[PDB]
Amino acid sequence: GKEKEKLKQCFKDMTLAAIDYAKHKVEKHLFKCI
Repeated sequence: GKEKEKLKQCFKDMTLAAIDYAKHKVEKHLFKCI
């Protein structure tokens, strides 16, 4: 689905950069609004 990793959680632009960090690093601590 869309939320492959943390994606759907709030991804506006962060999908590109911050999701690359959320999936692999820990940038998931930034977003969960959606």
